Amino acid sequence: SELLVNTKSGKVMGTRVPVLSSHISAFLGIPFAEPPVGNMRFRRPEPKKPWSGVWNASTYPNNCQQYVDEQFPGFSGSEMWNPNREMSEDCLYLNIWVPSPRPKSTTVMVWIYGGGFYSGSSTLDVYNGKYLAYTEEVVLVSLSYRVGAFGFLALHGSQEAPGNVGLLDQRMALQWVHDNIQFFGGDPKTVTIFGESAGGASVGMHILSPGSRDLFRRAILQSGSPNCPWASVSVAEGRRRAVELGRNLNCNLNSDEELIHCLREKKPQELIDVEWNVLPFDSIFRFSFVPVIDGEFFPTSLESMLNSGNFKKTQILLGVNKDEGSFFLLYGAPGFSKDSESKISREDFMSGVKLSVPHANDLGLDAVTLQYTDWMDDNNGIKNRDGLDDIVGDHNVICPLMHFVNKYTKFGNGTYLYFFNHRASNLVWPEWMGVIHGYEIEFVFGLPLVKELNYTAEEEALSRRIMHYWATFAKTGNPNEPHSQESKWPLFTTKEQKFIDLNTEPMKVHQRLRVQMCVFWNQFLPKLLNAT
Amino acid sequence: SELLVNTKSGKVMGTRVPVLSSHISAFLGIPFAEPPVGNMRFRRPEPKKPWSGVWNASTYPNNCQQYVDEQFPGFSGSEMWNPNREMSEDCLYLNIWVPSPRPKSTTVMVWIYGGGFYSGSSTLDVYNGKYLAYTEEVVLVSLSYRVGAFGFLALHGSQEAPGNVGLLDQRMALQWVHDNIQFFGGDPKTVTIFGESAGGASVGMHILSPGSRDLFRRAILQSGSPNCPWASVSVAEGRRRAVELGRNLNCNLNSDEELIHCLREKKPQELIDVEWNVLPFDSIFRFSFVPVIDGEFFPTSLESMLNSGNFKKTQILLGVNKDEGSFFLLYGAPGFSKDSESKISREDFMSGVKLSVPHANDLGLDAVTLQYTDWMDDNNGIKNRDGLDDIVGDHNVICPLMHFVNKYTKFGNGTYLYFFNHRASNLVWPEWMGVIHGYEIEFVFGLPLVKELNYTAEEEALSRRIMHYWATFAKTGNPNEPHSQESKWPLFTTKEQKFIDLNTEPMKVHQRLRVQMCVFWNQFLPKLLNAT
Repeated sequence: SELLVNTKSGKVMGTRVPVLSSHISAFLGIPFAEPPVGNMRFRRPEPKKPWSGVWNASTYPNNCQQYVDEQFPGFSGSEMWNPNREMSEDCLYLNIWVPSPRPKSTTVMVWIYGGGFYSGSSTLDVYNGKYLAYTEEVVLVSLSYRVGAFGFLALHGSQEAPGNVGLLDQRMALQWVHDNIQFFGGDPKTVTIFGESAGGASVGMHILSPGSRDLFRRAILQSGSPNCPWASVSVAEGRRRAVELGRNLNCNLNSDEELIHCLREKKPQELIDVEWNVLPFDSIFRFSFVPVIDGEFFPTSLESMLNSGNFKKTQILLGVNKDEGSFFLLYGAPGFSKDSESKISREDFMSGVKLSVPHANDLGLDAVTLQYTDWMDDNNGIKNRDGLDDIVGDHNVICPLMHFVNKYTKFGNGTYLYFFNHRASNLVWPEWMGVIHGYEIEFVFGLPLVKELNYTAEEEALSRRIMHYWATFAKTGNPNEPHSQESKWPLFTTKEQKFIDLNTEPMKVHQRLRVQMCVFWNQFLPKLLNAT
Repeated sequence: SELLVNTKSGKVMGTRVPVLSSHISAFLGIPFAEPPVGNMRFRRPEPKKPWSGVWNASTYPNNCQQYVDEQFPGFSGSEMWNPNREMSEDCLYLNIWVPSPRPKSTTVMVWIYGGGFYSGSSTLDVYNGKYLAYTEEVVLVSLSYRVGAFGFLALHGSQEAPGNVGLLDQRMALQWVHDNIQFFGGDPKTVTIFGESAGGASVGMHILSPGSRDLFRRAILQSGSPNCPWASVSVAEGRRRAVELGRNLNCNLNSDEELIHCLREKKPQELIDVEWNVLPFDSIFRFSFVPVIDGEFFPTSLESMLNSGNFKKTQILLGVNKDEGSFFLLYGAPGFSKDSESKISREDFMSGVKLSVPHANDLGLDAVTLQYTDWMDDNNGIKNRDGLDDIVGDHNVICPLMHFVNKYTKFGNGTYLYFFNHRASNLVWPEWMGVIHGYEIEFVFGLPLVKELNYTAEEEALSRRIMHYWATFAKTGNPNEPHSQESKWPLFTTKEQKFIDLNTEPMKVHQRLRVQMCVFWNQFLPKLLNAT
């Protein structure tokens, strides 16, 4: 039977699903690691012991234990991201979408969801790989990993909570796709991993980490990269937050065993209730428990790794959204409202800069404000709002990614950069937000193709274009069709630095994506803060 | 006789001169102080003892002993500034241009020439007050003062070379215009002093100095102000350069008397031959001997004086030229040539920034370069040239003047700002220089009116407009005609900050003259250098 597959871990019974008035196979909820519950909390994942009989993989699995957003109850805008399944500490499962008929050895794509390393589920509606699998004819895999404290608590030096266990989770899933995707019709020697936000950062982290390099062929990073100021911390800070977390739940802090044991006896929702209290600064776009440069998963510092060419040299396709920042200002910077034009005053603009660059001294706060203020119109509410919006995006997503792409391209075998600047027609968020963080995803998974979702004809045209770029890239290492008559997406090169816009308009190539600011954030500000 | 005048210092015989096919009186070379020669060198000026008989004042006087430019022998472009008379240590004389018939009590205008405090003469062709005196019907006075070491050597604490004796010279001349201009038809209670470059800085200095305030009514400052980074030094630096100067001429440096005496025995051209060796840094737009904040001429620091409102509150009319910098890059920054488009490379651009901001550490040099580089076109020869050109002007003339005007206007009784952005049609310097430093002067003195000088009809129209603004301002404290139908030159106010362009086009009012950069140079860079 087409729905029965025999993996090295046991047999699995998938289910047939409808898509665009046709059908494909779907094996949902396949396990890849032993349940990380009980004494296994904070501990590295262990391979799932084989099983007898047929594993029923026809329904989604549970979602990892996480923080849930309730800033806008009912609002589909924010809930389409909350977990749609029962949260449980038993979350390590993966989902496979296979074409019909089953391929012999087709291309594989592994999606690592994002969420600031503190949330995220594979089961979300927006991450439904059937449209993509079907339209491009590729095996679509969707893995999950532990987030928040459960996956990133780090007491370096111990084996009870080494840290990065959440990244190991992802690696585990990739190991399984490597040892078994062949039985689903996929070619293990051609797996493309791709992610968004924290997922884009994770993808970049497997490219740097020696122990993950051999497990994939290409990569696609979206709106995120390993060297983002929010994507990692030092063992020292990781330790500081580990303790503080414990201090909030009143735990014995005499030794790590002392602490770790107390944390394992707590209910999942208790660590989550105090999780946000451990941040060092009043900030925006910063998360509690994240990956830590431990010396294991990451040999040395990330910067020196990028400078020494110590990383998987392959091809990569990456890009950013026009308005990455807006989403965080809404939730945290004073002055922004989901229901107003949110024009920001001088007072609020500056409180904004203080919240955005939390580690900068007073001299730096001035350097940032000077670089982002049109003194010929300093009290223009719309200008201060878009400027604040820009600071958040440039510092957190756009300028850190350009540093990566430029360092990478110097040792890589092909780079393709994009700039998604199209706001969907059916967005429910205000206009002042614009091309919001994460909304390029719906085009990658092709939700525009399903009529009932209400997308313009040109938008659906854009979705197919993008799916064909991603899919063609995953297969060939080049987003372009061999002998096509369509516009060629130029290659990014240290010299030229070309890139393209991605919207419903005639492809336009450009150069040096936001260099003016990328120099301020990657060269000057770092230097300024060091000398002062 | 109309040409014979009886001053309180003695009688003087002037001469009748032709102007625009008519005639006016001219009393050239009237003395106002005792010859500062011999043991009087470096010493404060002393009032000129009265004289019997008639002083012959029909020919120009001598020019102060100064450094002469020979970077372009023959070139009228640079020689129209060199001294046109016999240089002599006996230089303190003033020139008066009186209308005909002699007025009873008309308006007076005293011009203080510029020259970086190291050169300058009243006798230059460009400073011929007959055209102005005649066209506007005002008594035009032109004084002179000692420059270079001869007028600014400063060994604070001694009476042999207190410092600022050059500014005292100017004050002396103003005292004489105050005690005698009435006998030439001028009204002593309505004297406007106006200057250019170092003259604009001197004008501003009499506004701050308690001992000069009572000697004039209004002021006009052009392309220069008291708080310019080149217009003054501390007693400490003044002392350091005094000694070094002595060290270059091999003088006994055991005591001030030791030093001062050795310097008085040297020929004038010997101090001048080594004058430039005493600068602390390799620089551009910096001069050896200049005014020093001594605690006498200037009660306290200039910044605190401007902040406390400690200065003559009156009306002032000031402005800058579009391209103040170019003149100094030509002579000192590597890459510029009087005979080429002078496109500048990255290497030379940066050597440029190092020469322009001599006191900045490596962090500041980066801050300046980042603020002035279009990273989307960093190797554009014309862009780096105009950027370097801009840095020199903004830092030295334009941004320091805007700091003054903004601090002044807060306690003044009327401010009028202009922006001269018209390049004369008959200029002999290359185009890349543009609206060059000091060339707005020819319009103030009306050289466009004399046909044979080859100026366009519209240029002459501009000269008359400007002469009428300056003259009307000198008389009324407002550049505008009471009930005129012409375009009104708006008043500068802390709130609006309006200003006008001054060229052959329909008057256009603007706001916040170069605020983007004026904030970098007046607020951020100062602060940056302090913390680092």
